[PDB]
Amino acid sequence: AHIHSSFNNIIISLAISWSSAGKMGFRSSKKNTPYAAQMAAQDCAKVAYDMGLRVTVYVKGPGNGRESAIRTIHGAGIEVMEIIDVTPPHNGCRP
Amino acid sequence: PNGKKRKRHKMATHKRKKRLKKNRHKK
RNA sequence: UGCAUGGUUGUCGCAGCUCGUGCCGUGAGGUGAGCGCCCACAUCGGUAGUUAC
RNA sequence: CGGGCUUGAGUUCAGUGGCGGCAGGCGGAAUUCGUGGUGUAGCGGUGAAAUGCAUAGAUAUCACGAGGAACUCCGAUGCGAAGGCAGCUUGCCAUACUGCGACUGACACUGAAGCACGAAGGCGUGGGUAUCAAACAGGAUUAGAUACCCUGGUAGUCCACGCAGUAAACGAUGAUUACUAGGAGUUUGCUCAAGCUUCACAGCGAAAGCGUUAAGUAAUCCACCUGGGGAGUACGCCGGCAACGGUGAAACUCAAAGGAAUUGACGGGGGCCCGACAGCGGAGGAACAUGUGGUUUAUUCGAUGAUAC
Ligand SMILES: [K+]
Ligand SMILES: [K+]
Repeated sequence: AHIHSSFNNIIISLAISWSSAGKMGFRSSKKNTPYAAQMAAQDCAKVAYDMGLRVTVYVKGPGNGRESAIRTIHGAGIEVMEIIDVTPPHNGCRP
Repeated sequence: PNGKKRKRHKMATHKRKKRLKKNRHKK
């Protein structure tokens, strides 16, 4: 269960299935909102629970809705076994 | 530290640096 | 001739307007007393009675 | 001129250092590309969008292979003549501070010419080339946008050697020596001495302010200034592949140009408070009444953003 977030969008991939705020319907000034992340999490969890697999979290980016997505994924079907942060730059490339 | 003192010096540097570019590649 | 005036008027639209001491500054400057009600409408209680009741 | 002295200066020894210089090795995170698993309706970006990538198979995600650049936390302090110096380790250098009962005996300071070093950007030859990114291209906003915002993108940014010699190269404060009050911290060597920064006596200053790291008191040498433009321009000369650097006028023109502080006014600078920002009925459309403006003929005169009509 990998949640890739940013300042503009939040997407979720389980592996098998994936979801995103843009796929759910939110376009601008709403993809980085608690509602859209939970909606995308529910959209992915509808197939996650109906898959025979019941997981660890790999949240990567900083954004508003990671908690909502994790809570929705735990509530629907399987439960979040462990939320291990994988947020990753020891003075690397110039931005 | 009035500020207008440096504006005249900045402005004449612009005229000097622009005047040389008009004939740089112009043989 | 209201761009010569008096007296009146409208706006600013208003909460801060003055009188003295000391002290600070080379200077331009800073910082104890005077001032911010009335009229009408409601209830009740004493006197008046016509061209009023 | 001829001798002496050790306090200045230097040499030796011991202790204590250090993002000081040069050179050789070693590293993990992130990130780029190529090749393969999973998987499919979008991703990205913005104030909102679009240009862009993507079902002849994206974003995401798991691997293998090939590379380039920068060194998170420590981390604010320390070093260097300055410019500057920060992953780990080693080698070779330089240098500083403190002391000795070791040495020599004024061997010192400064320094026009000259020489050396000297950020970034730039130039030449050979490598390399991931990110970012002048110029350039497209998309937006605007009356226009040759900009600010977004997407691409070549020099350059990296390495070696050689040019170039500039900066708000600033503490806008040259070097050396001696002396003169207190508070608050900090580092190292041990209450003491070096260094490191802000309040602050005397004094200085036009004031802001400086004040043992002076802009205080004094002495030595060097650099520079003599109102503002013209102008760091023109000519000549020297240097450089070029870019350009150095030296550096006059004619003419003006009565100013400036510094520090004070009171207002203003701010698409902030703060603190107190009232304009849910309902109802009109005007703006029609016909008349009325008052003005305009034109006409004599259409008396005045009132003309809010505050005339
Ligand atoms: K002071
Ligand atoms: K060249």
